[PDB]
Amino acid sequence: RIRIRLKAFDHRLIDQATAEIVETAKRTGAQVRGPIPLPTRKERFTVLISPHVNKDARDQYEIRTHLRLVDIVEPTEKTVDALMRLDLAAGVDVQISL
Amino acid sequence: AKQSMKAREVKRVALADKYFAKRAELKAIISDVNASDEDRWNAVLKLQTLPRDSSPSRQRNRCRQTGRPHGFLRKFGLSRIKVREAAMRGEIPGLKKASW
Amino acid sequence: NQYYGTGRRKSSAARVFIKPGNGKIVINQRSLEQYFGRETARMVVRQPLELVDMVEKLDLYITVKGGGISGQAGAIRHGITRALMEYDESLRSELRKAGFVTRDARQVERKKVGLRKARRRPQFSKR
Amino acid sequence: MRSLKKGPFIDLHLLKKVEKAVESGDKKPLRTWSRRSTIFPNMIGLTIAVHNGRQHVPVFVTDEMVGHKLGEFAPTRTYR
Amino acid sequence: GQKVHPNGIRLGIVKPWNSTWFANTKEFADNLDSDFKVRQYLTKELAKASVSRIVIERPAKSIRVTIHTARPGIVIGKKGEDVEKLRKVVADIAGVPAQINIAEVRKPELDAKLVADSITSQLERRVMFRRAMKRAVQNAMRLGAKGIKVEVSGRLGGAEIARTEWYREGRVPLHTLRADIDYNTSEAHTTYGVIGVKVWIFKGEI
Amino acid sequence: PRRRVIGQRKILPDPKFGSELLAKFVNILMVDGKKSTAESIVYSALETLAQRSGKSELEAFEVALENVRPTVEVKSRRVGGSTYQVPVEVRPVRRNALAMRWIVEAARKRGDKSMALRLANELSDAAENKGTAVKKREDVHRMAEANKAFA
RNA sequence: AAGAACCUUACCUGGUCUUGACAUCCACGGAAGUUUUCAGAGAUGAGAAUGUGCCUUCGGGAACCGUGAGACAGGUGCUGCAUGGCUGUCGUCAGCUCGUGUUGUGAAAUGUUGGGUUAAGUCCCGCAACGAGCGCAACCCUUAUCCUUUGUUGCCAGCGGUCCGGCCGGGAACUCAAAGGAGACUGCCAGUGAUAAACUGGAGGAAGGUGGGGAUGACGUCAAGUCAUCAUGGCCCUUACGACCAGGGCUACACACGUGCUACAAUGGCGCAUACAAAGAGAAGCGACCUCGCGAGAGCAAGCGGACCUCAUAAAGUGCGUCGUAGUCCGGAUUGGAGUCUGCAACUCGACUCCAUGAAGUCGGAAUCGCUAGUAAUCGUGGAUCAGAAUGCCACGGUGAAUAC
Ligand SMILES: [Mg+2]
Ligand SMILES: [Mg+2]
Ligand SMILES: [Mg+2]
Ligand SMILES: [Mg+2]
Ligand SMILES: [Mg+2]
Ligand SMILES: [Mg+2]
Ligand SMILES: [Mg+2]
Ligand SMILES: [Mg+2]
Ligand SMILES: [Mg+2]
Ligand SMILES: [Mg+2]
Ligand SMILES: [Mg+2]
Ligand SMILES: [Mg+2]
Ligand SMILES: [Mg+2]
Ligand SMILES: [Mg+2]
Repeated sequence: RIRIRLKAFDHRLIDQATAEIVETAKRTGAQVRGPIPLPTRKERFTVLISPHVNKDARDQYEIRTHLRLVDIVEPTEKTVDALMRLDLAAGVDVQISL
Repeated sequence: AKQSMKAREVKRVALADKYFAKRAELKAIISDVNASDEDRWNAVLKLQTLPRDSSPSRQRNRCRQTGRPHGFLRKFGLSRIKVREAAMRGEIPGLKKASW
Repeated sequence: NQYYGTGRRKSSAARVFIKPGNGKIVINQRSLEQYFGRETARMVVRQPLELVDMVEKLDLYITVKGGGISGQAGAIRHGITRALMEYDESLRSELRKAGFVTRDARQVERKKVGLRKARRRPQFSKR
Repeated sequence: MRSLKKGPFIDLHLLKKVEKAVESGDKKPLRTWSRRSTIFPNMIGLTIAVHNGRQHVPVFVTDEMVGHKLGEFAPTRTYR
Repeated sequence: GQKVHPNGIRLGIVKPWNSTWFANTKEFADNLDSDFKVRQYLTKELAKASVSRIVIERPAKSIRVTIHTARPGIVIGKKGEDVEKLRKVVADIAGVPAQINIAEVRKPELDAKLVADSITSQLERRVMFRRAMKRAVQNAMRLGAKGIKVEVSGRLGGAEIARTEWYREGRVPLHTLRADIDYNTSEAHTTYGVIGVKVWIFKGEI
Repeated sequence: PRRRVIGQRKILPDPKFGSELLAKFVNILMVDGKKSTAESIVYSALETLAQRSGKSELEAFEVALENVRPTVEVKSRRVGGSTYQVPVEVRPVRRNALAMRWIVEAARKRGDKSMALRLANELSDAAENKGTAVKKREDVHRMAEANKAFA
């Protein structure tokens, strides 16, 4: 009944947060759906390499945005109390929709 | 880049949020099919009385570290050269070299 | 009950179910004749079946997603050979002897910076 | 103003200036730096002077010149 | 000219990132700006503290700046009487509540930024660059390293024509991606012009 | 090339007759990489070739090809102030794929209305040993005799 | 230059300012902020009504202005032949060197040459050389197959209800999504080979000899390019070469060159009907639905910061009909009129739509360019820049060759 979707710039870091969230859900006792990997978004940029001419020589960059979703289904009164500020990770977005 | 030009951008920013976040009715509200008397003709005439600094039309959107007018990138806010100088060093998170 | 094969030719992934019975083929809730129309797209589907001469023995249920005309038609030829791979076992050597088992991994390649299309450079004039 | 939905355009400074002229009719040529303004039928018979970039040239108004913008009658670049 | 940033091609392979925070497309160009304004001040304020690397992260609207240095006592001082003075202005610069903690680099001669820092301070102080860059190669290697290469270019010694001189000792593989190579650069604004300094230090291969 | 010798690719047979020789013909005739219309012309001209003269459709093709295959062709080598064209026998694999190129190119200069009508007319001409394709084949043969003193 | 109508603009004309449009100081007096009027092309000039942020400074300091004087600010001004930093290039070519030893009086040489082999100083054997480093290869990304885990906003093999729309219960099998593993190593067999490196083939395999592509560019050359991204040594203007504003120019046209789009048609034009994609973007943003308008588009206006909402109907193709080789139902320039949308503002100088007109062009002299396989050719979609404005740039897929003696 509440969806937690996690966004990060590296897969290994996003796994650290999704691993505890099911553990906390397992600590609630049961009834976790399991993290599901949504499709990844990748923005590719192409900036020129020189301060001047030689336009034909460029550099291509890319930023990825890995995605997860756990889909908490049973909202215990102790689930809501315990699921605030327990991500233990910096640089990971959190979004909870009721 | 020529600090004179950098001062223009913030003078045009200051007069952009000052007026055209509130004085937008003349160009948006009084433009459509409504009372067609001189009040619309007043709206057209009164829109020029405001200083020349309109919201979109006079913002060059230059770089934040050098003020380079060209090669801008809206996402990072730097030019095409400072992005590679705020570099692959690691200043920009999650931005690596692409190979597909 | 059913036997299965995938097929993945050129960005078009199929899925084929082979049913013993008579000879009738339905693909993506349409008949074989009307879905393709191209004579090179309704025989390439048939090519694995005619080689083993079952043709009139198998009932096929098929769903194909993505790709184009010959990409999907080639993908089905792959899946059918993979479907035949499952519920008979001694048939591999003959089936592989005529292809149909190699995935044919040939995809469209990059555009590449500095190149006009994908490998074609722009016209180069010395002076 | 390049649409009937918006209406024909003239600058405020020019609009008030021409209003004073017709109040007393034809007078000394009117010097103006406006070239983006249409020509209204209220200033027929005047000799307004547009500025092409270096000098003010007097353009004589006529009934025929009533839909053309002011700058049309001042060649901005010279040639032969 | 024909070489890529060795610290940059290895951003996702072995070398880490110097900024680890997330932000959607709306809050990126201004998160980056506040990153640059913090880095600009901290380098200038800690000029003689031999600061190596500044890594900035922003957990939940709260900037956390971690400074790496080989002289931690200079930075914090007597029971942190100055680190708070640094924190009290980072929030001003960034607009968010900060927490600056310090990590000590116990190899001041084995860091790329520190080595390139020391041998450009020397040039500004007018020591002959052959003595400067022959020292750094030996001092790093006798302290334990599998390779080092130091490169100095510019108007060396007041010569009217620019020249590049590089000393490489040991084994420094640049094409091998997995190698753990530390690279950095600095400058020297001498009375004659500008002198550039680069240094590669190769320590591990995994 | 100069270093790597290599074989040839595998050609899928045509969907109406199952002959690789006509499978190459739809490939040679095709422009812009659209086999759909390329094969549409070939069978259309092949059908009207069978009814007009000769028997079958895959047989009237092979009879026509016999009158456009060149036995000997001239290759030119540069020696001095000019070049001498030295004749050399042509291997069979090149011979088939060369006659077909002559047939199509000569059938793109016909004055008929559509390519379907042109291709069949030239193919029928070949079996009757006339046309513009067999015109080229005789010329390539004639040049060999002229320069056979340079063999 | 990843996008000059004003802006950008660094240029020109004209109108103006000076410790200044931008920063740190000293003193004086004011909370700042708000509305509006007059003169002006505008900068500005002259105002008229409106106002209070911490106390132990409360009598002034800290935020914001006005003024003064002096320190100084400012320069897209000169030298890329004084420099850093960053690039092109020979060149993805297989080379460029060192320590010790030996030879030569010596510059130097040997190692690096020689027999094969390799894409490669790659590898083996010889040899006054023995070793080492920077290069090659490998480590990296993507793609080709399989296995394990999860099943929303993705999927539907088997079940029931169907307004046969995954639509609904429902399932974790299938395509797919993204995490982790298995796989390819001349691994196995025959032959050639100096019994060696390796080579030619054979089996299995999704993949066979670095499987396809990308990233990666050694010592150095051109005192190659950039003082206009930026910084910096000198030189110079400093009531000016600094700064502000309105208009114009960067779009000028007897001509010449380069890179491209459209064509010159019948393997095509037009009309009707209808299949199949991939990747990507979105908050002063993407904008369904319905109505209106011949159309660009206008109105109300859901949904979505997103595997669901929008962009977004893909096109070449297929089926039917007509045009029968004509400057033509090919071609679409040019021009007259009528409009829509951004935008203070569309004349100089925007895009697009409606009606009419219909130019050169009927396969292009010498000469010259690209391409070896999902390649050339051909057809469409997306993105960056961006209020508006690409036939360019960057990226995706569909159809898909000929030839290598
Ligand atoms: Mg997206
Ligand atoms: Mg603009
Ligand atoms: Mg393509
Ligand atoms: Mg490079
Ligand atoms: Mg130079
Ligand atoms: Mg030069
Ligand atoms: Mg120059
Ligand atoms: Mg030598
Ligand atoms: Mg080697
Ligand atoms: Mg390599
Ligand atoms: Mg101006
Ligand atoms: Mg220009
Ligand atoms: Mg003509
Ligand atoms: Mg645009």
